[PDB]
Amino acid sequence: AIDFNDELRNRREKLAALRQQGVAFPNDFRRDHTSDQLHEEFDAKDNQELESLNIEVSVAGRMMTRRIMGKASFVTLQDVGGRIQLYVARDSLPEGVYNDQFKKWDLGDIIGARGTLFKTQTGELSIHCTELRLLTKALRPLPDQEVRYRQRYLDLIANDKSRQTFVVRSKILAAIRQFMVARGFMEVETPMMQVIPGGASARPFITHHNALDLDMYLRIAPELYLKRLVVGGFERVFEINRNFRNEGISVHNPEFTMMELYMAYADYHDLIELTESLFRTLAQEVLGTTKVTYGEHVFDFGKPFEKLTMREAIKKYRPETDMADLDNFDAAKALAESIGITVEKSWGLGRIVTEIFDEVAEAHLIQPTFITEYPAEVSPLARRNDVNPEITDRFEFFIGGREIGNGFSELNDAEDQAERFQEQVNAKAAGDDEAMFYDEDYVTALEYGLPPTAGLGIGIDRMIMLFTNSHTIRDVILFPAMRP
Amino acid sequence: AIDFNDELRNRREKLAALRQQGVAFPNDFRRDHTSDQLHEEFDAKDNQELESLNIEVSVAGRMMTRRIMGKASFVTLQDVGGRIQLYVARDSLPEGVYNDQFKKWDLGDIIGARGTLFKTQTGELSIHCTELRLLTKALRPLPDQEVRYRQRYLDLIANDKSRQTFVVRSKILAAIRQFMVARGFMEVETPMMQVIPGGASARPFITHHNALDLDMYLRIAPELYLKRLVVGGFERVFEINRNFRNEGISVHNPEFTMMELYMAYADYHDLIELTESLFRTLAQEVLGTTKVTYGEHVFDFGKPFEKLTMREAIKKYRPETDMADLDNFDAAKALAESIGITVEKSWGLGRIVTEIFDEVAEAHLIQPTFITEYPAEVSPLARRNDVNPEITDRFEFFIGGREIGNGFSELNDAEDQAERFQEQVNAKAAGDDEAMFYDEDYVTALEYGLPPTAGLGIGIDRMIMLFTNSHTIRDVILFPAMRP
Ligand SMILES: N[C@@H](CCCC[NH3+])C(=O)O
Ligand SMILES: N[C@@H](CCCC[NH3+])C(=O)O
Repeated sequence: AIDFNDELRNRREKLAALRQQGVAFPNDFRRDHTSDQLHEEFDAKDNQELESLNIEVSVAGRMMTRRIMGKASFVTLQDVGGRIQLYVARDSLPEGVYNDQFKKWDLGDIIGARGTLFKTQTGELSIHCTELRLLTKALRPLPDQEVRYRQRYLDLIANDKSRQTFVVRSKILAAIRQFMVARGFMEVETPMMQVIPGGASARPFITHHNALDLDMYLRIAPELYLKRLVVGGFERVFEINRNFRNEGISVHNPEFTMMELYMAYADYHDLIELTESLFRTLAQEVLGTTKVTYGEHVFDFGKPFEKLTMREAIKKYRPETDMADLDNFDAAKALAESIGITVEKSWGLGRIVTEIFDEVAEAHLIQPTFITEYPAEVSPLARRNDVNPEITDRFEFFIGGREIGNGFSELNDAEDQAERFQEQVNAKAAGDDEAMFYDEDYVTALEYGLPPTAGLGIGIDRMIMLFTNSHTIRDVILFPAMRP
Repeated sequence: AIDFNDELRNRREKLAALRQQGVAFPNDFRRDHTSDQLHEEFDAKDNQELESLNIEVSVAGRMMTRRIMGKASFVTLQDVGGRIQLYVARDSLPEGVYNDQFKKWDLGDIIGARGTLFKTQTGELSIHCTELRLLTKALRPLPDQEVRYRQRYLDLIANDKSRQTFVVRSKILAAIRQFMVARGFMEVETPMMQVIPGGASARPFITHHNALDLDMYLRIAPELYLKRLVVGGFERVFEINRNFRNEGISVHNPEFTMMELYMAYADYHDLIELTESLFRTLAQEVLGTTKVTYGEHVFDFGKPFEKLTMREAIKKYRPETDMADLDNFDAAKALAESIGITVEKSWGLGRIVTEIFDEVAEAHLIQPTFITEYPAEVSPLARRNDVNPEITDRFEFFIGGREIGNGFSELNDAEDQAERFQEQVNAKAAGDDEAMFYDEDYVTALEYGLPPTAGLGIGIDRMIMLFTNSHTIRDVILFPAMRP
């Protein structure tokens, strides 16, 4: 209780002493090795080898543990690559350093060490220090469960598993890029600020551009811009970046990372194949196996995902459903309301059926699953099905009961797109706050001619969860949006 | 004039006919080669070789030119990789296709072709088509100078040089990532929406989070978050993404791409070296040479950048300056005002001197140049110089008379950081609308201990300009913010 306030006072006082001696915060020590490198190269060597090799190295990091035993001490130093042992002895260091400096430092302090590699009696790799310095005085001791999110730096210092999660996120993004580029896709950057938001249905964030006296929107999706690029001739493009949806912070984050990709002369079937390869590749290359453990489940990304139509999923998860009800507006509305769905005045049959699917099946799609036949009403940007114009060549895919991706054969029929935008404008007029805005320039782009194309959006944060056994999106986002 | 309205009517009518025949917009044709691949592999082969090799391929793209000559025609097809010639003959295609379909198509139409490779009498690589299809009817004919920005898709269809510019941008970003990762840097993602904006000085964009009834800011820089990651132990991190500054759209874009990188146990000198290697590497790997032509200049990224202190730059570009004036507030204010700078009440000597440097020297820094010794007043996040506390270990670097990067040894002195934040709060109270907000959590992070570190921000859009001979930032941003 009070012992903490003493740690603080003690560290301040030690800092005051440093200031009196000269420059309290230097920037001069240079390391030439991180712990992981030392382990990779030297863990397999016994003390006899290291003795003859006589390898001197320099490391730096946070002093995590210290056991002072008179004339000698043992320190665990934690850097970007993990931890390495330091053997700190009075007579190995320059005169006075051990007793007048080292012993006065505190756990949490950033230190630098140079010395010779060897192995302890316990067989651990260690550095027999010949030089040791205090680089940064830590004014605070080493560290609900919200603290992890409000002070992620404390989470990263303390928890090896949190660190590994974020290192894996970076490995996954790099591997996605490598996967995409190998398939001839080119990464592009489209606006975050848009005059007309689109490419999805969501309440947007609005901001005022002080200069051009205009109201701008943070993007809910880059879709309409990416398809303009395909019209332009960039027939294989992808973008990995944020979308912003003014929903709630219900562990949901207002901003999240999405990858969208478009490939001309392909349909949704090609996206299905690409999705399966991507997951199999990521699992194999990043995790070492195609069988991934997530909670109480195992996902085999080496086997094809399940494929069901939206109606098959509804029937499978609410077997008592009279499927004929989904063909009649009144019946579908009644069914929807009976399962707790508030049916808005603007909704049509296709929207109601989709909402029923969400309520009924989504949570149960645990194993990787593609759900096809999304109604036209809820897919204003998707190609109509040749046989039944009321459904589109669109799928969403789910893993662990969450939506991971959304893909479709793109609507390249400009006149149809205009009509569908108009319907969305009518829906907003009828109360649909999330309906799409009419985008004339986008229609114009389609009039110049969009090649037949397939596009896919994949929630990167959700994907990261599945590969790191995280069960809240907040565990894979470095700095989650936190309530004040 | 009226001939355009006829093109439109004609294309609509042809589309109407397509609709009557069946599905006007199919998604079925699959290609197996792009033009660039065909050229790479087959340009060096003469007609004798191609005749015996008898290689059949499938391509698809926009019909750019067509010369109909009775029973045979020549078409230029433009895809993602460039252009390839098609030889379209009545008797080579299935019955009726040539006369009843092909001849009725229009330039701009997206078409698919399968056929055998050969070389024309002119020595050009061409495809003797055996199958040809209309994939997408173009309802509009092929395309101030603002149109390029308002309809970038038209710019990309029409101008090979615009395309190449954006292909190079993507190559540069990929090469930057490859350069960074090779040096042990890990790419991370920090928030675009922040409760407290910081890491730079600029008027921000504000947006309301409908849910959490809170006002949020689009980030002006990710700096404060990235340094929290270094405290956390991610000692080599970088982020490449947008910043948003509510300035003007004076060809300046409200949102732009920046790379920020941080490396612990390094100072600004290491950033200088990294900057030089990065540019030399990018030029060599992407452009094929270290000597880069930009406008009327040539930049040799194979030779060290020039290095001048801020004062040396002022003296060099306004030689008549009595340098002693920069040591006296009144004198400096008078000097500043005499060159047209409006000196605000909140400004101190360091700010005035920096403003003088901007007015006097910035535009003249054509050859790659580092400018050191930035005053403390204008560098609230930078490490103080050991000898003179009123300047910081900070530099900015310029090329082509524009600021390309900003880097410094990081301030890891928590108590100093708090004081400097307080000064920034005072500056805002005194009228500085762009002054930094006090960030308590950031100070707390520094109290846990930030290793000595060097950080650098590089304007990616400006960098792209220098490598593509573009002279407005709008030429390297796919969809520039355009006035309504
Ligand atoms: N824009 C979609 C992803 C791409 C769908 C195919 N065009 C979304 O935000 O869900
Ligand atoms: N945050 C700086 C770049 C990094 C400077 C070094 N910490 C900027 O926006 O200019």
